[PDB]
Amino acid sequence: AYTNSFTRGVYYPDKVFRSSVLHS
Amino acid sequence: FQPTYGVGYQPYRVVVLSFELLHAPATVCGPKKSTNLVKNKCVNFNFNG
Ligand SMILES: *[C@@H]1O[C@H](CO)[C@@H](O)[C@H](O)[C@H]1NC(C)=O
Repeated sequence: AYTNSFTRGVYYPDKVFRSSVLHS
Repeated sequence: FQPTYGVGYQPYRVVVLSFELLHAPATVCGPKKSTNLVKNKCVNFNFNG
């Protein structure tokens, strides 16, 4: 069987702190 | 491996030091004599290289 994942499975891509930024 | 082989056929030991030289916390480190810390002044610094 199946279901919708929504937004799930994002992770911190590198061990660097960043704040107030839209990193890509 | 025969001791009488030509040099290109003799055994060589090989070691390959692979570095995770990343933004992660350090645990293998150069033999540098660390200093006391200074703040609010303009200073040179070296944190983990
Ligand atoms: C994906 O989810 C929908 C809704 O539950 C379903 O119709 C479909 O069969 C599911 N599987 C695949 C492989 O699309």
